[PDB]
Parts: sequence; C-alpha cells; structure tokens
Amino acid sequence: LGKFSQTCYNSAIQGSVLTSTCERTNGGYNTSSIDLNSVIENVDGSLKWQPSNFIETCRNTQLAGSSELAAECKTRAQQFVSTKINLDDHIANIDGTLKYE
Amino acid sequence: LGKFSQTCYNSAIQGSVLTSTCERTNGGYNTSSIDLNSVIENVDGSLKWQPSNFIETCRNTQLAGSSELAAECKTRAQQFVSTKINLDDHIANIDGTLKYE
Ligand SMILES: CCCCCO[C@@H]1O[C@H](CO)[C@@H](O)[C@H](O[C@H]2O[C@H](CO)[C@@H](O)[C@H](O)[C@@H]2O[C@H]2O[C@H](CO)[C@@H](O)[C@H](O)[C@@H]2O)[C@@H]1O
Ligand SMILES: CCCCCO[C@@H]1O[C@H](CO)[C@@H](O)[C@H](O[C@H]2O[C@H](CO)[C@@H](O)[C@H](O)[C@@H]2O[C@H]2O[C@H](CO)[C@@H](O)[C@H](O)[C@@H]2O)[C@@H]1O
Ligand SMILES: [Mg+2]
Repeated sequence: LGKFSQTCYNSAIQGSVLTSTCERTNGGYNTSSIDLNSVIENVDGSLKWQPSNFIETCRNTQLAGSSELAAECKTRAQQFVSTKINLDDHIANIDGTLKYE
Repeated sequence: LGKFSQTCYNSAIQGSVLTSTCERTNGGYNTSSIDLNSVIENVDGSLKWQPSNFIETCRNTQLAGSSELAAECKTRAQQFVSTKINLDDHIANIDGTLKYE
C-alpha cells in the first residue's frame, strides 16, 4: 500500500494537508491533496494511522437529497441494516473545497 | 460546523468518495471531493462521524525528506514531544490522485 513518493514530486505539508504532483497511469501528471486530519491520530504523543471500517463493512452508498448519505451496514449480529447520516453535520465548504471538521 | 449543502450543487457519492461543486468565498466555483473512507465509521450498523485529535493536539507539522510527516504532539500528560510518521505506509498515488489506503 502507500508509496506515493516513488511516483510523485514537489510535495508539501500545510497544517494537516498534504499536496503533491503525481504521475498518472497515462504518462502525464496531476496535483491533488488529501487532508490528514482524519487519516492519522495522536496516541500519547505518537502519530499513528487511524483505521476505519466504512469501506469494509458497509455497502451500496447513495446520496439522498442534497446532503444525506445512505448505505447498508453490518451490525454486531452480522446482518445488514439501512443507515443514514447527514453530511451537513460536519462537511463544510471552505472556499470551494469540501472539508471534514 | 458543516453545512456544505447550503453553497454546493450537484453533489455525488461514489463508493466512499463525495464530490460536489461549491462556491468560492466570492464567485467562482470549484469542484472537489473528499473520501469519506476516513471520516465515517460504522458502529453496530450505524454510520458515525469518526473523531481524530490530530489537529487538536499536535503542531508544527512538516514534511521531512520525501515522505515523513513530523510534528509535536501532546502526551496524555500534556507535554509536547516530537513525533514522526512515514506517509508512504499508506498514502498512495492512485492514477495521479493521493489516496489513503
Ligand atoms: C458567492 C456569494 C457571495 C456572498 C456570500 O458571502 C458569504 O458571507 C460570509 C463572508 O465570508 C461567509 O459566511 C461566506 O463564506 C461562506 O459561504 C461561502 C460560499 O458562498 C464559502 O466559500 C465560505 O467558506 C463560507 O462558507 C461557510 O458557510 C456556508 C453556509 O453559508 C457553508 O455552506 C460552508 O460549509 C461554510 O461553513 C460567504 O463568503
Ligand atoms: C511506460 C510504461 C508504463 C505503463 C503503465 O504501467 C505502470 O507500471 C505498473 C504496471 O504493472 C504499475 O504499477 C504502474 O502504476 C502505478 O503508478 C502510476 C503512476 O506511475 C499511478 O498512476 C497508479 O495509480 C499506480 O501507482 C502505484 O504505484 C506506485 C509504485 O510504483 C506508487 O508510487 C503509488 O503509490 C501506487 O502504489 C504503472 O501503471
Ligand atoms: Mg479518521
């Protein structure tokens, strides 16, 4: 997994946002960023990777109306139920960029 | 907090990625996306907002060499200490776009 530095360049960190220019699979480049605020955490002074289970335990995501995410998710008893969350709670528009605060 | 809805149009979810087109602080529009793989978590069937204390508890972030992030973070005891993590463990260049996997 990982290894972006092998095929990307001119990276920069700004607060918690990583930005870099990376080789596409066609042969040109693209510049994107990814906010690390929700990818890593601080356990007693040490940075570590924050895991999540959305992608492995939920399926069939959909946008309901303007801002509501609907999906099906596995429960402790190992079935799938329907669940919904309002993305407006914590997803903001910060100057034309979607952010999680 | 959040409320991206009120100033974005054409929002879409695909997989765990949300895309929307949002207004800039003063006209102009930008389309952008955020990968919810790391912002949401399933607890017993329900989509939950995943917290991280990185922003809240660390500072002085910095890229060192080509892939290490360095920062100082508070121990549970409230002291700052420097710490570092290799972004290459899990930051990938996926066809020109940085992803956390
Ligand atoms: C293009 C219309 C020009 C007039 C709008 O002016 C607003 O007034 C304030 C000055 O900054 C500010 O509240 C607004 O910034 C808000 O909305 C713009 C989008 O039009 C954003 O670019 C900016 O980040 C800020 O967004 C926040 O509030 C929004 C709800 O109104 C919400 O949609 C976002 O998630 C942010 O929380 C704007 O400049
Ligand atoms: C002129 C010949 C190039 C033809 C394309 O094939 C390449 O070689 C491999 C095919 O088996 C393949 O691994 C390569 O893919 C990756 O690299 C490109 C950019 O070079 C990315 O766009 C793509 O997402 C994928 O990135 C991954 O590989 C890198 C390690 O090389 C790493 O830096 C990234 O983080 C990803 O792990 C290419 O298609
Ligand atoms: Mg997270």
